[PDB]
Amino acid sequence: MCRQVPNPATEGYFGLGIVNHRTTPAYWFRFCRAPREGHPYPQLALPPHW
Amino acid sequence: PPNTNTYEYMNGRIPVSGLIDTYVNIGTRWSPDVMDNVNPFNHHRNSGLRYRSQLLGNGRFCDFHIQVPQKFFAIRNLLLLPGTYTYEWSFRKDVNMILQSTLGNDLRVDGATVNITSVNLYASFFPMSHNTASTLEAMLRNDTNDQSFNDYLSAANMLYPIPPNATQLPIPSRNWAAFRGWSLTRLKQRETPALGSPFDPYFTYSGTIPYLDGTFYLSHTFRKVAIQFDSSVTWPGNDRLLTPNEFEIKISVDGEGYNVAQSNMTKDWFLVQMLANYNIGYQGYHLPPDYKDRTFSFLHNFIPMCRQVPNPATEGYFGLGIVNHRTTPAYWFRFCRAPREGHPYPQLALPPHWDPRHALRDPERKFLCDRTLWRIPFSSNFMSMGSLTDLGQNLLYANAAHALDMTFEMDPINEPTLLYVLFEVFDVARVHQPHRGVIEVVYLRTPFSAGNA
Amino acid sequence: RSQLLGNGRFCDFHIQVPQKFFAIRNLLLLPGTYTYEWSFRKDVNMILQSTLGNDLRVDGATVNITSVNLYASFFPMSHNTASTLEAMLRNDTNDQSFNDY
Amino acid sequence: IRGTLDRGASFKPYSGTAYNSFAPKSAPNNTQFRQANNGHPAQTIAQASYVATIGGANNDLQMGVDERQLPVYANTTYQPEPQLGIEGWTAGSMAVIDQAGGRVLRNPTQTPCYGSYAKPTNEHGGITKANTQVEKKYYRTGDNGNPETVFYTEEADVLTPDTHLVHAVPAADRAKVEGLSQHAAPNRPNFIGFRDCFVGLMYYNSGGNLGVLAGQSSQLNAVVDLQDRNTELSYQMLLANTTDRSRYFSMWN
Amino acid sequence: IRGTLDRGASFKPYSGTAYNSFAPKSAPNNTQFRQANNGHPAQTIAQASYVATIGGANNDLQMGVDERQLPVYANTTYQPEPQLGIEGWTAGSMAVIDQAG
Amino acid sequence: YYNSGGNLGVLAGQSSQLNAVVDLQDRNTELSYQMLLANTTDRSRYFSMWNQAMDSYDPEVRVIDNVGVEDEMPNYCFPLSGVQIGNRSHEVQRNQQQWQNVANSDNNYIGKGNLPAMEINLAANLWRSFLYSNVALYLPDNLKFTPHNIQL
Amino acid sequence: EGRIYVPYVTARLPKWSGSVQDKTGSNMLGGVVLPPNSQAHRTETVGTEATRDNLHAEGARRPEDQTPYMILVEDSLGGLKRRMDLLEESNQQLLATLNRLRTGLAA
Amino acid sequence: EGRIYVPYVTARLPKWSGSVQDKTGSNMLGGVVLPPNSQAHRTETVGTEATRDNLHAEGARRPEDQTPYMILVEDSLGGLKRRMDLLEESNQQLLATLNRLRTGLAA
Amino acid sequence: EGRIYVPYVTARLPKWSGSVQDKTGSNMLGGVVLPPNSQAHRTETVGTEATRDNLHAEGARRPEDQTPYMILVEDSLGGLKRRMDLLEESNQQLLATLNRLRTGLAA
Repeated sequence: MCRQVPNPATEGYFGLGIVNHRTTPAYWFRFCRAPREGHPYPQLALPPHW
Repeated sequence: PPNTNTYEYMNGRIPVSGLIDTYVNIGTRWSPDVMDNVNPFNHHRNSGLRYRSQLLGNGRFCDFHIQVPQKFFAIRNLLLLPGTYTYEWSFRKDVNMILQSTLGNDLRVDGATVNITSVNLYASFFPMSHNTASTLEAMLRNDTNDQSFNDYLSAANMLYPIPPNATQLPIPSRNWAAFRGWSLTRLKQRETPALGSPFDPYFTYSGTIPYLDGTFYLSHTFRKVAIQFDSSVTWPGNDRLLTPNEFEIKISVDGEGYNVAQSNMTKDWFLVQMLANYNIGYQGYHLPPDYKDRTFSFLHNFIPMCRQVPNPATEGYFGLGIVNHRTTPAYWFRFCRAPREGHPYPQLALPPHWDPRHALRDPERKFLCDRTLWRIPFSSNFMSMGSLTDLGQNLLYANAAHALDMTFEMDPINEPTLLYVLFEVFDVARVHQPHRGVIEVVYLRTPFSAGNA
Repeated sequence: RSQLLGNGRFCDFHIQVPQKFFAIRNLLLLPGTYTYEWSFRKDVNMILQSTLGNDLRVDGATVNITSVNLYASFFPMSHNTASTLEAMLRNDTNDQSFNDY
Repeated sequence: IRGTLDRGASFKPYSGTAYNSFAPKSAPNNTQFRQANNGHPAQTIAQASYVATIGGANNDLQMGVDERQLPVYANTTYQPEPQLGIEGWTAGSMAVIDQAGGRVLRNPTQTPCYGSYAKPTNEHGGITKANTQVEKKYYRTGDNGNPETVFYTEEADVLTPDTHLVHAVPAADRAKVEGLSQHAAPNRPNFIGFRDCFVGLMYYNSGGNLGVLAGQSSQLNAVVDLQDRNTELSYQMLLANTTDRSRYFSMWN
Repeated sequence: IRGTLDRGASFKPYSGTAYNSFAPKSAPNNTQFRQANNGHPAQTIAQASYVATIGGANNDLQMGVDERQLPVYANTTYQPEPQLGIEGWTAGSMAVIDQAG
Repeated sequence: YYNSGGNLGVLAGQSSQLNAVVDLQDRNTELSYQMLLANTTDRSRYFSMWNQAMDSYDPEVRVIDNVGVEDEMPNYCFPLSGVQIGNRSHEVQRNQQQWQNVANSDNNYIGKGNLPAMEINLAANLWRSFLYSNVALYLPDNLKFTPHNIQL
Repeated sequence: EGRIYVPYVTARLPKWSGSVQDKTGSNMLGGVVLPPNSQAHRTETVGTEATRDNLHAEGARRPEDQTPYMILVEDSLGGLKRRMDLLEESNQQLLATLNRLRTGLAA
Repeated sequence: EGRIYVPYVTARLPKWSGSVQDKTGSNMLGGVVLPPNSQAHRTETVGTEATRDNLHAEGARRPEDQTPYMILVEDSLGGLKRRMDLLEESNQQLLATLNRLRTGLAA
Repeated sequence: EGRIYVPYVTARLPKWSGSVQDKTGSNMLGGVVLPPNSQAHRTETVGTEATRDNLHAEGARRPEDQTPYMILVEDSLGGLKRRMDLLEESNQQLLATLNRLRTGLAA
């Protein structure tokens, strides 16, 4: 198996802090399990690979 | 964008969910007639392709590394002896031929690029004792023990253009000897790269190439085939088939009902296929043994299907205008894709095909047989009694030369296609190694030694 | 088998029924003429099958046979060989024998 | 063989999206449209959903008292986080929030929250963007005098990779109220990779690039190919006859 | 064998339905019931969801101006269609419909 | 017809006239044929010609394997808006007073709190729908009861 | 054009028939069996061997021959005809308008 | 028409390629290499083997396929389309005029 | 269209001539002998071997070449042209009308 990942020494992409990782907010949750929490907003975690 | 071969285009075009909703042909194992002529392999559910894809990764950019094997029969399983040899070979770089996509969009225009950095050649040698290895060589260097191979397919590949909407397609050619048999299918011009030339400028396709990988899917578009020698003597003649003047693959109007397997396939054709594949037919029709049913077999891909439809000349049922088709309104949508639109109301599209409210209908039969090749062995009984058939050894052919003429009648298609024929022959070659670093080979493909003229 | 006929209530079928009687299933008849007759039921509750097993005869289930033909495939065996084969198979010492499975 | 490959931008090894996949394909993000023009500048549409919040002064949304007496304030660059919020379903709503806080985009080109993505700019993750400006807009209810909801407006490098507009209401004048009605849909999945058995990666049946394999002393090529033969297909069928063409073997792809 | 077959009315080659399968198994269509009798004739329960609609005169629901000056009116026999409606989720409702059909 | 002296099949030479087919209602050709196929071939494949498609049942239906339901995560459905609209805000400035209006257009929409959603144990439903449709409707008639107000 | 029909060596004919297209052709009693080619022909079908009327997209046995179907030169021929008709319609309108105007003025 | 495509015994194909016309087809990176035939193809040219963009009368790699070039049935097909468009334009004008007149009168 | 003229194996030519159609072609002095095909050619005729002018439906020796006769693609080509002309005529009329109206109003 193989996979590509955002090379750390490419450009200013910074470190996707798992504490700042936001995806599907208001429908997601930081401690992910409880109900929905937050507010619809353009997420940021997981950089594009295409 | 203008190019209909671009990803953006195929990703922008909006299809109507109405044409294939949860109520389409309810109660059948029937496939949409609009998809019968659409490469089923160019789908995102192609486990095969999907596997190789992830086998490289999910990223656009990727530094690959693969091992390409040798496929040329003349040297595949060859056993070279001591000595030095020059082994050279070329490799394409056309993304549209080295790469494959699910949509088949023109990769060359979608910024698809490849780059070869280095290429090496590996070879594994058995740690055989020098004493033994020496003896083996001494023997293999005798003309009486020359190695011999033969391409598995063994057949001359021919390609004849089929104009759009064309129905009849005659093909003149003549063999001076006797071969093994015929084999044929149908391919789409756009999906067939013009080989022979080191580059095709008009090849704007990246999907599966039936001509190479063998992903055929248009064998259900043939009506009949007529073979004749010297433009008079029909083959096999001798009143062998119910229709001695030709091979009817399928009939539209039942009439007598020469159709079997509860499909539109004639009895004659079904029999022929069974014999040429499993020698089954002269003593009952039964599911052949598994080991003989490979992905390239007949029965394995044969799938008959039927369905009933509201007969148009029954009663005042009118024409269900797709622009008036309403089902699950307020929860459905005219451009079917966006949110819910409309207002709960008793729908009307799709007439009942059962229940006391059932309206007069009409039966419709057909079938599909993909990744397969129609066969017509050149044997007196269509059975396989050896590579070198009996007829292929009959004096009538080895003595004098004849002329061949075939006429294929197929269903009309709104796009250029091709009639892929396969004159099964004997493509054999002997390899003679007299001295150190000396390879002398002798090819021989009969019939069709070196083209026809 | 259901979808093999279609989804419509009304349907014009066309099937091939094989011979199951062991005594003649794999039999190898020789030259000559023979009278081959056989009957066929019409009781929907025996020729047809349903998932619920409801009485089809009362649920308006009907069938109708229009025509029936008999097909037989013969091996294009040489008359010379075929003739010899017959001569042997006609000897009581070479009578064929079968047995219900 | 070793080398570099570029599947291009048309490579999408999956269906759906990887950005707000649970977000309604119609629900927009924090857009600050305009009220049908006239003399009505700006207009916010969002939601302040942040864990309680003691108070809210000129400084901003108070997140506590930074240990001890001094009241701590949310760091504009990433606070409040669109992830946080009350924990109680009814306990949270029935209790009511006097001081609420949210984050909103100002004057950007509306795009369905479905598949909305932007690039980070800090260790805080926040997508503040190049423009250093950030405005803490204080809102009331209409008769009360207190910041019931504080919003930290900002601009983002908002874009959309695996999504396109399925329903574009207005061409131009898009960023207006009637524009948010636009919907999104995931781009069709498109897998790209080397063909089966690497067919086509090597020349076959082409007199133009016929392969060579002869002894240096002999010099007579032992490989005689004809564009009439078809090696590729031949190989395929061969495998389906000697092995189970259903299993996989990476080595030969 | 060849012939005609009638699976009867008890033939249903599938589960669920093929008519408004997404419609709540409780939600009724446009019914015009009666108010518990008395002296209350008729009573409508429905919904007017049609793309905008300029106006509405004695003629009926105006679908535009039939190209030019003359205002076009919906064809009673099929207009409005229970499939049409506003395109906007909030834009459509928040805008409010003065003339609905 | 098979094993029925009432409709016994005939197969004899015109010259012989002696029927070679002697059947007995004691024998069972039908079943005999079935078992025969399951011994010479794989009775799992299909063959239209003979309508050969042995009957079978879904293993999970015959023997219920209630392994439970994977619903650790709650499933929610959110409005087509992403936040219900019902009230309007008003960006106002402080100081000089209690908080002066903005004047710059009015009537916005901000939901104080989370998005109003409805929950539904997705995985649970499917499991229940499966059971009821594959084993409940097939239970013996004795365990059922005629619906209310319905001619039968 | 100086285009010498017909150069291509000729076929020698189909024999088995149905070679021509949109001949239309009719059945028995029948009438209306569709021109070879078209979807109706591809689908194996039943009920057409011994009965009249149309059980196809095209029918009634009243209208024929050689249905102008799909797109050929004829479609251009049909398309051209349509264009001509449209032009004629446009011309009529114009005329009418003019007349009206004149009348008005006079009054 | 009862015109049985296709009678002429078929070619057997070109092999060496570029047989089709106005396929258009694209290069490498390239894009836009002109349909076989046309002046661009006749002239021996250099610089197109390894570079994109258009260095021909037709180009950009944005627009294709199978460019409708010169005059075929398509030119008639293109010409027919043009004629139709012209007719439509004429019809619009007329309508407008009429409307105006009416208005005037009313006033 | 991707239609590869020309597949059909070629003729090898007529030799004896007159193969082409509507070439028109001229005689001696003569001039105007009608394109091979057409009724004039079928009828055995006399007086044309040694004399000019037209003794046929088409003539004068002033007008040629390759007369657009009967119906081909050209007839569609001729028909298409006619349609275009008609459309142009219609457009003119409309314009005129409009102008007139305007003038009136002004006055």
